[PDB]
Amino acid sequence: IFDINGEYAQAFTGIPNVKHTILGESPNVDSLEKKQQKGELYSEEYYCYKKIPYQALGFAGLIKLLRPSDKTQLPALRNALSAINRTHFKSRNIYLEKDDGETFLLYDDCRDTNQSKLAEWLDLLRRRRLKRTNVWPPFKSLATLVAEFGCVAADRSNGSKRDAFGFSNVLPLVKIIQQLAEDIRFKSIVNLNGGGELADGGTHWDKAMSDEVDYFFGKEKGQENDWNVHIVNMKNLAQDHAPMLLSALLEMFAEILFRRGQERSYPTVLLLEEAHHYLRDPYAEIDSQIKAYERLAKEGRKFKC
Amino acid sequence: ETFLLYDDCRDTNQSKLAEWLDLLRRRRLKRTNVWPPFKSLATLVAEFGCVAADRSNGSKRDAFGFSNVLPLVKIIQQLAEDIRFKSIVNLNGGGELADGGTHWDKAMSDEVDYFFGKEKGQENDWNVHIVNMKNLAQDHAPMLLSALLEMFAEILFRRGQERSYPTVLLLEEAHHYLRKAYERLAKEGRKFKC
Amino acid sequence: HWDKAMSDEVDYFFGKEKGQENDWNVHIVNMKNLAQDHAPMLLSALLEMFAEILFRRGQERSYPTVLLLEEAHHYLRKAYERLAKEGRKFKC
Amino acid sequence: IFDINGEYAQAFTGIPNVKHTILGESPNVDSLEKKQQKGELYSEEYYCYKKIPYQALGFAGLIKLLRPSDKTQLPALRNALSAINRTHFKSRNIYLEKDDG
Repeated sequence: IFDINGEYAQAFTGIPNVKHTILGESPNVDSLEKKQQKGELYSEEYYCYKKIPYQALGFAGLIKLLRPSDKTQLPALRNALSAINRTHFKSRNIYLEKDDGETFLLYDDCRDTNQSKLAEWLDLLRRRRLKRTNVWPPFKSLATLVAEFGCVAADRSNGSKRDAFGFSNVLPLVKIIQQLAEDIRFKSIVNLNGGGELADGGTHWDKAMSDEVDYFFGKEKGQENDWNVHIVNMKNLAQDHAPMLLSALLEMFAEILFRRGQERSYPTVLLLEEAHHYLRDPYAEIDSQIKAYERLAKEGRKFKC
Repeated sequence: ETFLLYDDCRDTNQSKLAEWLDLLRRRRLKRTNVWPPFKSLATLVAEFGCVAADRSNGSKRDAFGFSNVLPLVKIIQQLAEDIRFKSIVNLNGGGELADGGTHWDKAMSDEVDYFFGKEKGQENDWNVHIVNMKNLAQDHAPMLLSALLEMFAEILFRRGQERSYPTVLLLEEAHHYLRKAYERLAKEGRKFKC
Repeated sequence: HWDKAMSDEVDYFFGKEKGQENDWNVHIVNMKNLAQDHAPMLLSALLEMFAEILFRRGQERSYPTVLLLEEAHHYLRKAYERLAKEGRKFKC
Repeated sequence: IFDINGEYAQAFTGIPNVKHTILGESPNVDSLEKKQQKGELYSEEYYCYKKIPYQALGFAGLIKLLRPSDKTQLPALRNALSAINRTHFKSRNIYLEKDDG
């Protein structure tokens, strides 16, 4: 249930194998959660707490959320995507690390340290020949990687430099991000902490949305499904920001449903109160911009959804 | 000598581009025998949109050229990181391609002849060929239908009036894709005995 | 000082906070001596300012507001979609 | 109520907590300011005064009053707004003071 008013807890009283997670403004933080075991009838106040990590949104979801629409932000975004998983951040700044141990420091106090080696630094960074990591960088990290990548140019003399005109041009993005940080909506819903494992194999991007979302729609046949209910409650929610979250959820659902398969499918219930508000984007009236809903419906018709 | 292309804003070897592009424009150089990747379409468009002589008597990859195609390359690169993206077609190429200039001629004629029956003298091992097209979403089927109709109409016109064998087409749900030059076969079915 | 300024300003316009008690119940505004091409913009600005102030009133401390503005079509040409589509949701 | 015509004052005859506000330049500055409470009868003798400071225009309403395109003109305005902590004006001049050097 994609609960919007917060009333379905009463309806399913006494049915075993249920769980309901409530999201919103807790009156008091200091609380302890109690869990329920097999066989017992499900009652209220028995659940497991789960927040919204910004990691579990999808890389394309974050890219669309940022909506890069400037002169030199998309190549910077590609450089970040090719190099954001090979960085180390400790509470003050993001710094690189090669396989040999060499590190590069990114500064925010307006110092031009090592402005001539940036050519080799970015060459090796794009070539992806550095040391890996096991921590997901925070959302604040991308605010500086794009800015630093987008102001690199070479004149007749070798090397690169950072001019003040580039800083002024990228100033709107950093300033608007800082202003949005001084608000009450983004941080109250999305948790921009940053952190997570980086299990190797070359399929991390796919596996992250493949196996982690099994918490939503179950695993392959042969397991033991103790839970059969998953509800996210947003009884207080802004109608302006709901379409973005729901579109991201649908985009995530589209790819997992394709990988769901035939023999590994279960009956599914989708609740969409006032779906007409967020089914279509305001500027997506052309039939070439709908690859989520129709594909989702086709996959569901094929494989029991 | 070679020449490297850069998808990002690398500053390495971005000075002597105008001379290379000017020499390339006269199409007097040598050809190749390798199929390029699918994603390489946008870089040539960006180069065409950015290459010029700088105002201060120079040359540089100005931001005015990359921003022209930036919205397009946004969805081009976003589509390249999709799970369903490689469930239909492989985008590597680099196979065997014998010389003769039939890159489009053979891959049109032979394939199109196979789709809609071979000519006289060739044994046909199948009569009712069923294709499980459930893997391709309805977001691109009209394009394929129109392209196939336009392709096979041209060969039918030049295949001769005597060689028009009995042919019937089965295309379910006409209401999704039936709304000139891209549906010549479907409209002029009787003209080509299809 | 922004909190101090907003606390000073929101008072006496549409009431006081939950803790305080409002003495007045009817608030008449007199704007007879002002041109018709300069007052509507200020009225719309005040409307938007009070709309954005309402956000931190939440639901526990937000007392539902009553609005009576005469001949609003001058400046009503987000501004009206949001305030009227989520108004019942946030006690408007 | 925001009475452009200021005519509802006659329509609130018999309400204990009716308060009147006047906007516009005061014809006589020497007039004092009155504070009220609950229970007092409303009449023309009693009135209250209030004005909005220029800083109360906000960050969104004022920029949307002229509602210009937010592509190239906004950065200058945001720089002017941000450069309010480094700004001085005494009679007609602009001078910048940071420290002794």
